[PDB]
Amino acid sequence: SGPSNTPPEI
Amino acid sequence: GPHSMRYFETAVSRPGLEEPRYISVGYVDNKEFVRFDSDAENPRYEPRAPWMEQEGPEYWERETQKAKGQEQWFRVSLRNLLGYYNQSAGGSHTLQQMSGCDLGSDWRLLRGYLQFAYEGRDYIALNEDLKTWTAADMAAQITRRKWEQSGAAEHYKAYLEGECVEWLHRYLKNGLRTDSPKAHVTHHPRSKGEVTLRCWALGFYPADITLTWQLNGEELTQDMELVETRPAGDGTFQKWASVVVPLGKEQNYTCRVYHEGLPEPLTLRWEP
Amino acid sequence: IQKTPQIQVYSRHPPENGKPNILNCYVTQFHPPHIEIQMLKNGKKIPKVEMSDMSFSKDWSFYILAHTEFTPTETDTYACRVKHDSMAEPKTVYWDRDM
Ligand SMILES: [Cl-]
Ligand SMILES: [Cl-]
Ligand SMILES: [Cl-]
Ligand SMILES: [Cl-]
Ligand SMILES: [Cl-]
Ligand SMILES: [Cl-]
Ligand SMILES: [Cl-]
Repeated sequence: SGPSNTPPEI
Repeated sequence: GPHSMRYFETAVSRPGLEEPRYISVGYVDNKEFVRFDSDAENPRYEPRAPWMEQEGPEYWERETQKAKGQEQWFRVSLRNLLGYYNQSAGGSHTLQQMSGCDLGSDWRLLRGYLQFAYEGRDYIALNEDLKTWTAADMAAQITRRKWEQSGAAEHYKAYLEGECVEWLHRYLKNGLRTDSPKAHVTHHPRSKGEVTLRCWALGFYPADITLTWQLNGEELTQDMELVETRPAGDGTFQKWASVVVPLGKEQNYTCRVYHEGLPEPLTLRWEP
Repeated sequence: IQKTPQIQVYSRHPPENGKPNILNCYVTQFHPPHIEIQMLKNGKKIPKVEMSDMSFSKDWSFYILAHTEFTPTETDTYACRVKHDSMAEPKTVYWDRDM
């Protein structure tokens, strides 16, 4: 189960 | 054993008003088990191992939803990175991510990973503490400031310690299994009274393997030629190692193959 | 920074003249991921060469496996031509059954 990157983006 | 999961994510911008291509590949113990690719006709996560064919469509749908999330996060990131590096439009750029967890045989987290790269080079990475960031670059400092302000690390830590671990565990119950190398040594002329001996290992899984040459006991780390382990194309792997020896002296040289599928390391020599 | 492809050409099974087999062209350590890979039989492009999906390694570099069905003979010579932006001219690596 993969990650869901939070904001903020890069 | 030292079980692992990884997700390897890539977005690649292309010239000419196109959206960035986004690809995510999931690995369990270095075997690819899922894949999502925005270029496909219906972008969705797909099983890439047969032991995944037992999940219901809610799994695929959930994961596919996350992927659309990542796509967008990557797309905006890519745009920001253009500006951070003062780069022109109509170029081609890559943002990559690696995420995942290492587990013990007690099912306990060992290490969590989260690393980004821009153009194939380290950009930023969550340290082993799972609280602080290492920025590679000038640009990445700005990203590091954002993520310190926001507490981003907390989010990634919870994922790496929770979901990543729990799901790795489930995927493994869903699936240990190895193929031992078949080894042989081949003999190859050179000139100047010398001969190449080439110890081959074939048909082995997993891909981790060590090949040594001995001159009557002593290991030849130095004079030995290797090749990078390579896929046979059928799920298994190949490797060889070779030494140049004097002609007639062949029987003095012993190849050893070490692989976790083997009850003992294999030991072998040139057999005419 | 560009990174230059490393290439191995080799068969799936120990080659035996006249017996069908698979010839691999395993291309690694490259960046950017755009790449063109051809496999040639006696200097002429083999049609309909399979290409694995592309992946990348722990060091960020990309890799890919090309393959085709083939039946090695005594004299048929096989190669793998790689065009990539890290290199001025395309790299051709010839199959050596001993390697
Ligand atoms: Cl589910
Ligand atoms: Cl989402
Ligand atoms: Cl553009
Ligand atoms: Cl679960
Ligand atoms: Cl096949
Ligand atoms: Cl042929
Ligand atoms: Cl040419």
